[PDB]
Amino acid sequence: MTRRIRIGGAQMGAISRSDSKKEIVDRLIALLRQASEKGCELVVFPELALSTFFPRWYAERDGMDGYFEDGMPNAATLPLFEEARRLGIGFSLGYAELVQEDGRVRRFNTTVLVERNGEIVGKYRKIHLPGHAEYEPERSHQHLEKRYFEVGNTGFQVWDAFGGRVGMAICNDRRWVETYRVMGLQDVELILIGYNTPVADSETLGMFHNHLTMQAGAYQNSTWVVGVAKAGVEDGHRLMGGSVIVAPTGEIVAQAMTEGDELIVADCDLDRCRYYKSHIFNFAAHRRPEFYQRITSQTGVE
Amino acid sequence: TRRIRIGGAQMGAISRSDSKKEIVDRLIALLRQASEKGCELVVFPELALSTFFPRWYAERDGMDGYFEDGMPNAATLPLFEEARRLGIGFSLGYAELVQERVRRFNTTVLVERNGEIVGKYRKIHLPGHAEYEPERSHQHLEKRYFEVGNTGFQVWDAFGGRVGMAICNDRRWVETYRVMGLQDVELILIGYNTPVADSLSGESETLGMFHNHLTMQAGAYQNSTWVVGVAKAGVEDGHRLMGGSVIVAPTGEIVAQAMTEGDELIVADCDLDRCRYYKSHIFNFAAHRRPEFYQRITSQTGVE
Repeated sequence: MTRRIRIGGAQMGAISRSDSKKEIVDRLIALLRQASEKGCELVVFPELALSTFFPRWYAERDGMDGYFEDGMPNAATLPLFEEARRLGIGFSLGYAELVQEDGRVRRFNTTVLVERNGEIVGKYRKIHLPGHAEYEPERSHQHLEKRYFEVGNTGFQVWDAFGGRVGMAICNDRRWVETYRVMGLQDVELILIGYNTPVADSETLGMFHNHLTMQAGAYQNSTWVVGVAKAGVEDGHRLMGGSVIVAPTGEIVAQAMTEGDELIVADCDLDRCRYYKSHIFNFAAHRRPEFYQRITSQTGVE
Repeated sequence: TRRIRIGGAQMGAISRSDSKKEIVDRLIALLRQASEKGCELVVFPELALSTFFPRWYAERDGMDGYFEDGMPNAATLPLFEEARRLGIGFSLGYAELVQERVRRFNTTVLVERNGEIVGKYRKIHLPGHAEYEPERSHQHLEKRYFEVGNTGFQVWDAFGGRVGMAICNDRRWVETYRVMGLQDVELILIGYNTPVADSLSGESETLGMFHNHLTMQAGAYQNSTWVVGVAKAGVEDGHRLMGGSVIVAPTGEIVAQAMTEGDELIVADCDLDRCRYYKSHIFNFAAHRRPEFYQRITSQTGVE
């Protein structure tokens, strides 16, 4: 390996409504410390890793602000940032962002990327909000992400970090090909994706579709993909596991074995992204955007 | 209601010394196997009327002997007539020579069960290189003998549903499936010729079959469409072509797969209405897509 970075996928178990924030942060620090002991330079945390998956509960549009983060970091999450800064490990962390922008209060489903020196690299805000906005009793479970979050205003950004090109996406972003391709057009080499995927109380098909989208996005953009889950049963609601680290070949090189707090580790050579980028997936030599206009013109079918 | 029995007519190797009649006879034999199996649509490989000549270096017009002047012509008319007599439609890949000067395309034609042509697709993503490169174990000069197609990824009303076509290397690009998925495609027909050996090193690519199926299964699932991938396989004059022809359900599941590298027919009953189920439940384009963040896909060609 010529540009190797040891990545830890920090899958989390269930977070309940009755769990305090300190109990949640301590679980993150414990996963952070295990990655340190095994030599990881980057640990990937799930989507909304600082609270239970509250979009499953119905309340006022402002009634979930208790699960949001007033600042990043704040008094509750500072012990995680300082422990990571002491050990020299960067991390990506999903959380519910409460922010004051252009006059009003704004809410985003957000992931922050932090460098080994403790400096915040960048911030991705979720673009594809799934579920619904109003109460729908016809559903077996509510998924009210469109009620508590706004569409992010960052776009699929790619930063110079960890010696390469690092991008971020959140949850159901990973089943849209535009997610990987937009960052692939920014020469991305590592895509970090935390997720919370609800699952019925057979089940291989859901896991098959989960890995299929990430393995294809990795290969077809010749980039590493890290998908870190928040799994388990949260107050009767089951969340999908199967956290993986995917090579730019589409191969799974690390996979979670449990549905609780679990670290997966892989040595990831960023230079392995280079081969397909010069030949089979040489974008500048092969792509013909004059035939792709429907992708950026319309939303539905015609 | 909208069930269509599809036959995947994987072909064996075609040598430089094979005559066009011998090739047409093999296509007709596969066409008759599908008739006896009850197939209503048969998918043929890419460039199914000649050896895979992009591996050989000649002049830019030196491969015209492998091209088709008219579709059909005198040599290919027996295939169209047998298909029309059997009441079977088909998609056929060939090298197209057309006057507009002379233009050369990598093309697939779709023919309906009554023998009437519904449309043509011309290959958009041309792989390889345009000049001879001696450091390669084998050449792949598609950029030299073909120009970029001028049809786009069309989707037609045919065979009781929405049918689109792509060719070979197209199946590795997500834009191929998504452009047709945004046209409510339900069945994508893809013929391909994929060398087993890497062009630069000559070593066998161990993930070749994995990448072959991964891209088509992902395209099928992420666009809720059936995908049919049909290979020309075998050893063509010492050059091994990949097999693994497959019919894929809109779930991304493989429902039929070829087992050999020769002439082989795979058959599967494909209910196009399954696409409606997976388009309304999951993957609702009108409800989730945010094109204001996808502009790089059409605003630039390569990486920034």
